[PDB]
Amino acid sequence: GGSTRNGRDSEAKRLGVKRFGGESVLAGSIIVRQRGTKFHAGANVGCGRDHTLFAKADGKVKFEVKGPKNRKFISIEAE
Amino acid sequence: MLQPKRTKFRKMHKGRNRGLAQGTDVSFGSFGLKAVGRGRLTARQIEAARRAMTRAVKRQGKIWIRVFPDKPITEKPLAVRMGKGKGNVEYWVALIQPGKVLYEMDGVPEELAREAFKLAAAKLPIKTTFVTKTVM
Amino acid sequence: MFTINAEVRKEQGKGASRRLRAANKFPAIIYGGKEAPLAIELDHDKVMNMQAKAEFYSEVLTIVVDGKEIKVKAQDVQRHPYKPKLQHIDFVRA
RNA sequence: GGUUCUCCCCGAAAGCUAUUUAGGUAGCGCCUCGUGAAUUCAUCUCCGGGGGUAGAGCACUGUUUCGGCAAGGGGGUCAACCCGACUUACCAACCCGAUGCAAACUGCGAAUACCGGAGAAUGUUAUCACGGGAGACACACGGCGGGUGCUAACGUCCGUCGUGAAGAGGGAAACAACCCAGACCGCCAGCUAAGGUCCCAAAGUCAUGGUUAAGUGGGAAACGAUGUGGGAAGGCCCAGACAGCCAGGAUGUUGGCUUAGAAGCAGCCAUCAUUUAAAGAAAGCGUAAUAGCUCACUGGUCGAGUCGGCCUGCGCGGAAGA
RNA sequence: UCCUCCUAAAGAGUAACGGAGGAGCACGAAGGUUGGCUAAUCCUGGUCGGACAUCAGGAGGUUAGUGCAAUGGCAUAAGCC
RNA sequence: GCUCAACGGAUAAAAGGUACUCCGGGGAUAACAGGCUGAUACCGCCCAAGAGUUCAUAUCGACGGCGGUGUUUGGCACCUCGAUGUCGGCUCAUCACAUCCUGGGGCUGAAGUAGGUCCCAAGGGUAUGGCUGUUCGCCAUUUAAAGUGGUACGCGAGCUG
RNA sequence: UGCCUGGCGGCCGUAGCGCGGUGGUCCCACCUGACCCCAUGCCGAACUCAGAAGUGAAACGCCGUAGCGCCGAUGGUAGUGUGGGGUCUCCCCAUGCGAGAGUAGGGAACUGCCAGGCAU
Ligand SMILES: [Mg+2]
Ligand SMILES: [Mg+2]
Ligand SMILES: [Mg+2]
Ligand SMILES: [Mg+2]
Ligand SMILES: [Mg+2]
Ligand SMILES: [Mg+2]
Ligand SMILES: [Mg+2]
Ligand SMILES: [Mg+2]
Ligand SMILES: [Mg+2]
Ligand SMILES: [Mg+2]
Ligand SMILES: [Mg+2]
Ligand SMILES: [Mg+2]
Ligand SMILES: [Mg+2]
Ligand SMILES: [Mg+2]
Ligand SMILES: [Mg+2]
Ligand SMILES: [Mg+2]
Ligand SMILES: [Mg+2]
Ligand SMILES: [Mg+2]
Ligand SMILES: [Mg+2]
Ligand SMILES: [Mg+2]
Ligand SMILES: [Mg+2]
Ligand SMILES: [Mg+2]
Ligand SMILES: [Mg+2]
Ligand SMILES: [Mg+2]
Ligand SMILES: [Mg+2]
Ligand SMILES: [Mg+2]
Ligand SMILES: [Mg+2]
Ligand SMILES: [Mg+2]
Ligand SMILES: [Mg+2]
Ligand SMILES: [Mg+2]
Ligand SMILES: [Mg+2]
Ligand SMILES: [Mg+2]
Ligand SMILES: [Mg+2]
Ligand SMILES: [Mg+2]
Ligand SMILES: [Mg+2]
Ligand SMILES: [Mg+2]
Ligand SMILES: [Mg+2]
Ligand SMILES: [Mg+2]
Ligand SMILES: [Mg+2]
Ligand SMILES: [Mg+2]
Ligand SMILES: [Mg+2]
Ligand SMILES: [Mg+2]
Ligand SMILES: [Mg+2]
Ligand SMILES: [Mg+2]
Ligand SMILES: [Mg+2]
Ligand SMILES: [Mg+2]
Repeated sequence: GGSTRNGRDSEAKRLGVKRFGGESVLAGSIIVRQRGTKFHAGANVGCGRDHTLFAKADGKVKFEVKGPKNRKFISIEAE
Repeated sequence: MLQPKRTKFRKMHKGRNRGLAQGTDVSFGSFGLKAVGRGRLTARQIEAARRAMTRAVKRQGKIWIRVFPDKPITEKPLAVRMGKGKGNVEYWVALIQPGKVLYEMDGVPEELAREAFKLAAAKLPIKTTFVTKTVM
Repeated sequence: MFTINAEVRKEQGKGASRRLRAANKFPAIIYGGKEAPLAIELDHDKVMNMQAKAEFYSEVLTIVVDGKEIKVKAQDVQRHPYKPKLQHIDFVRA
């Protein structure tokens, strides 16, 4: 017989994009869950404790790449 | 036998050797032996072929071994059950794709090169073929 | 000297290229200058015979396409990975 | 383990979580019935967004080869005791120029998968919510991307679809997982798919051009050999291509040798030089060794086809079990 | 028991007695605000002082750093006063 | 106020043997067998550094590779736990040919007698005793040999233990 | 209306480095000195508060340079969603989607507000 190590693992946190862009959201709705600030907060977008982007106003979610470093920003178009 | 001096990890997945070759032309010497089939060459086979070609040419030139064994192949010990972790590392192989150049040389004449590669190819499972460098 | 009687490629694509290669031919491209690139279809054996000569990649070549002779140079060539075959050839218009 | 009369309609699972739990149970995922509900849901077309998996690459993290720049060492050829003249079938930091590999590498990057917005057409609302009732948490095979194993198992573990489970028929001899195709009933009706049309066994001994001589068809590899057609490309050409055969085939020279006599059949080196009309101190060779023959190299007869390397289909040997 | 990477097939999730590592804490400051600041490495000169410190200049731009293992981020700095 | 860490935690409070065992079940799950694969096992073949006075093939053959059988050791748990008795010994044989002898040939580093290797060929034959329960093996003496395997590692509704 | 300068933005790797030398009548920088009121955990190295003696020397900005970094076609290749196949550890065809790298080439940024100084 024998024994083997490294048999441990961790539970997934279900990260990723939730609204996927182009959807109609409400105030306080969570858009993306992530560890690091891969997507930065834009217009009417707040940053959570764990870098979660929540919309502060109902409207449309838009993905764009702005900034000097070509960073992705989430924008809330209040149409 | 040649193998990497150190690696980040000891064990690797089996993987699949599908696709085409990357280095398909001789860029160092003038004559080359290149694999035409598909398989996995081992360090022992590479060393045997290198020794055969070296003793055939009497080291009257240069030899280039394009491929390098870097994939650790592990086998479980005999008479043991399934599971209980992954088997210990056994040897090292190099994934081979069709059209990839295996050995390169120069200086020696065409007859000597073809008579040396002819006996150096029998030490490898994968069928090989002889080519000469061209202008692009 | 190195004259190649070419034609005009009717359809382009992976399937068209495979059919051309199976029909003892191979596609090629002539680009450069200001004129639009021209896709041509060449016979395999005759071009394979000239490829052995070292002058093919050094001196100018004449391509006759529907009677219009064009001076081109063998810019780049793609060959079969493990077979004496020609996949695709580029020609700079000069 | 067993659970007894009939018919009609609908109809799954062997999955997740927890469990002194793993062959039980509870909730959910899946099923049935009833009540309500919105263009609710599904297919297709257009539009917006996320990728970071194939593939590709070495800008980063690891690995690796040959070159230049180099410090140079290790048996020196040579002194043979020298500074070592010098490279001694060796190794050798960065820097540049190329060549590869990576599930825990990505300066890049698809198809598909998934969400949302708009639109026609179709589908017995197929969609959602609640309540009554269950059943079930032993799955297997094949296709696809994989871990593990030996890219071994009718082996095992994951994700999608199909199949059976819960499914009759036709085809592959039989053969749940392959292919075609979804059995309301009855027919001495026709058509077709898989699959065939010489007889078992039903329908081409059909038509048009080729390959096969092995019964290949109707088991298998590395390799090997003028089987046989095809495709080009080569060289030798009436200035006579190749094999018969008629013949020559020399000297200084029994070449320094090494010895065994060595003169080619024991040897490192030599096949230097007269005529070369032609002319190998000779490749075979009997042999104590020569003393002999032949061929290499040629010109005497011929008289139209040859010489050997690739891309190709079939075929041959490797092929030995009760 | 919990967390990080891959297998995990470019949304989420996804198994094995698979491959690799950690966690059962610390901090009244290691938190809040304001103001200010930008390394690792290497080269040159210089008294001890050295393959190494403390200094002055230059090459380089995050190849440093995160209280911790790993992943994703940090220049407006999440890095340092 | 609980390393209830067996961490969705039985109770504040818990170790072993049974071959003296028994009950309900499983081939859902093992041991002997049969099936599947062949890592390992046996055998065959491919190229050639050489050994062999020079000389690679008369005999071998390193560094390497490709295969056949199921044939030992191995993996799965697919039939069997509402029963398939497995070691060895006696009698009884069949089949395979990868042939021990006999039979017919090739090569030979085959002078002869007597040898090495390879091909075809299964028609026939192919030990007696001491040791230990033997298979295996050692020894003593013969023969041409006392050949290798499968048959539920053959055969206990043919026999012992 | 045209020259260049300043401030705020869009666009954030054809928008950035290297080389050549120009700019001051304006604006900016260098700079003078500093008890204040402020400052260095030491120094006006940085903030500043009082200004114009000089300079464009460093910067800043502008014009050309193909030495770089980059943007990168057409064609070809790899991959594949569906269906159908072979000799099935992998590959073929009918179909659409079609990469990465490397060629041809492009290239020494455009553009919106006011705020002045210039000729008109
Ligand atoms: Mg296609
Ligand atoms: Mg139904
Ligand atoms: Mg139970
Ligand atoms: Mg209902
Ligand atoms: Mg996916
Ligand atoms: Mg219900
Ligand atoms: Mg219910
Ligand atoms: Mg369960
Ligand atoms: Mg259960
Ligand atoms: Mg069951
Ligand atoms: Mg299952
Ligand atoms: Mg499956
Ligand atoms: Mg599979
Ligand atoms: Mg399998
Ligand atoms: Mg099972
Ligand atoms: Mg059942
Ligand atoms: Mg059926
Ligand atoms: Mg059937
Ligand atoms: Mg009919
Ligand atoms: Mg028909
Ligand atoms: Mg048909
Ligand atoms: Mg058919
Ligand atoms: Mg048929
Ligand atoms: Mg027929
Ligand atoms: Mg009939
Ligand atoms: Mg055949
Ligand atoms: Mg055969
Ligand atoms: Mg995912
Ligand atoms: Mg701050
Ligand atoms: Mg308590
Ligand atoms: Mg418990
Ligand atoms: Mg019992
Ligand atoms: Mg069963
Ligand atoms: Mg068994
Ligand atoms: Mg059985
Ligand atoms: Mg020898
Ligand atoms: Mg027998
Ligand atoms: Mg025989
Ligand atoms: Mg008999
Ligand atoms: Mg007879
Ligand atoms: Mg027996
Ligand atoms: Mg019986
Ligand atoms: Mg200046
Ligand atoms: Mg293209
Ligand atoms: Mg491209
Ligand atoms: Mg490009």
